[PDB]
Amino acid sequence: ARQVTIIGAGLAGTLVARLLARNGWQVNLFERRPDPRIETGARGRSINLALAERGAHALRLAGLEREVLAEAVMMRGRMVHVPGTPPNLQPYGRDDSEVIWSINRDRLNRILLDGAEAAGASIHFNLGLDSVDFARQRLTLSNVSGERLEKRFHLLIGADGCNSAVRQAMASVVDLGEHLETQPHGYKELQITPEASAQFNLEPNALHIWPHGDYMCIALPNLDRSFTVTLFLHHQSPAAQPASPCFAQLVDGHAARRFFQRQFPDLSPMLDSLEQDFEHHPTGKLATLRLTTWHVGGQAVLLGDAAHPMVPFHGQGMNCALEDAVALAEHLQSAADNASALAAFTAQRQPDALAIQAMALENYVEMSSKVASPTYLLERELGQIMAQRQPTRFIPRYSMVTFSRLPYAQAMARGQIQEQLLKFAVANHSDLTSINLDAVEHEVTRCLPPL
Ligand SMILES: Cc1cc2nc3c(=O)[nH]c(=O)nc-3n(C[C@H](O)[C@H](O)[C@H](O)COP(=O)(O)OP(=O)(O)OC[C@H]3O[C@@H](n4cnc5c(N)ncnc54)[C@H](O)[C@@H]3O)c2cc1C
Ligand SMILES: Nc1ccccc1C(=O)C[C@H](N)C(=O)O
Repeated sequence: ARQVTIIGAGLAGTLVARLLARNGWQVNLFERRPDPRIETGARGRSINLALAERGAHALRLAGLEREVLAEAVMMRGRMVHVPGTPPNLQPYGRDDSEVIWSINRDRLNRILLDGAEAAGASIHFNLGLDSVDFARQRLTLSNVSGERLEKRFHLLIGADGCNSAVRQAMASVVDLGEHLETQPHGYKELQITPEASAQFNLEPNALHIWPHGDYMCIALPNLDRSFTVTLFLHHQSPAAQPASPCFAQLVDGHAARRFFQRQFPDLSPMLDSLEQDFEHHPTGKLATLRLTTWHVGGQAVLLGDAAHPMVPFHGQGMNCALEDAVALAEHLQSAADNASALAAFTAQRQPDALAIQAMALENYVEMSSKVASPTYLLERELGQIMAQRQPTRFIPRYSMVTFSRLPYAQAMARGQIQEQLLKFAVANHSDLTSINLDAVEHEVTRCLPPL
């Protein structure tokens, strides 16, 4: 009676499992990793994520928001660390009282798994999808230890991440028209201990950034006052500058230390285990991957990172994946057949995914310049003034993405109109006093309707 098989008990897969099982679907969820709810003496290396209104609202629909927020650290603003000034807290939003939540990935995953099982989903861990035969609707799963399993499916949901095996298998039965846009930046995950964070008075209730042009660090807080730090830096040196910093040069921990002490002097002292973490934590790859479609008939569909890998510079990948899960469950529950459901899900979500993929790419330059043209600065100055005058019409794209549930595609479209307005108003002006705010405001209401 309405059967579904989900590959990937990650963020999207576990949430859609709950929503469907809730609705009376027979749900089986297969996961390559062990069950994180089985307590061990290990301590999780806390990947932590920014949870925004979008993501929170998706959890709210599933009745899990309260539980997740109880284990999330409130970030009331962005702490920018740049040389020559003390830490600069930029309160989020307008009233200076919007927030973003920092949630440990594993804690969130545990809560979602309990939610799925509570709803009736059956979860099987330590089983990795190897292949799919779409003519027989058969799956082949394996473990590096315990071995081989063949299973039929009725409907298959690929929630199996940026390297989706389901996506790989689908490419045969439909042209996905995939295009990968590789990212010159890699990333490295590092840690600040509770001890060091207190010693240097690092603010727990904020998102911290250390901008440095073509490379940067960010840090998100944990409940225990530790911070998870991410370094974004080129894999290799580029043609135009063959000796600029990159991972290729940082051949060991001592090299990494030299790099931090020079380029991030206030951060380095806080990274006690920099050498170890650097050598034992693998260097991550970033990329944007776009598909023309996310489903094969009514047989299988992709969502979350499986459907739309994006660069992490907007902190929205998880948020988008949770939104996807809600949308997929809604379509599966209102459709003439599964094929129509999957096509309608794709038509709804694919434009939104394209929009956040593009917006995330652009968000990099915003975070990490702190070298900005006076034109860019004047544009920002003007945009804040416009938001003040017309709070209902002019909403900074970042706020639309982060603090509202307006569809990504709409946020991009309005952001584009706002961008045009500002640039034409600011062009060939040295400063703000030459700008006629009245003329500019007139254009905001002309070109920008209320939501
Ligand atoms: C450095 C970095 C920082 C980020 N920061 C943020 C942020 O601040 N905010 C935000 O919203 N997003 C952030 N993201 C992105 C976010 O992590 C993802 O978009 C999100 O995890 C996608 O969720 P998902 O369910 O689609 O995929 P995943 O969470 O990756 O889950 C897929 C699940 O796939 C299982 N799986 C994989 N292959 C198989 C297989 N073959 N067989 C069975 N199971 C398999 C995976 O093991 C896992 O259990 C960040 C990403 C990176 C890299
Ligand atoms: N939270 C993150 C995690 C990892 C990488 C980037 C971010 C961000 O950039 C989010 C922030 N809202 C920003 O765009 O300025």
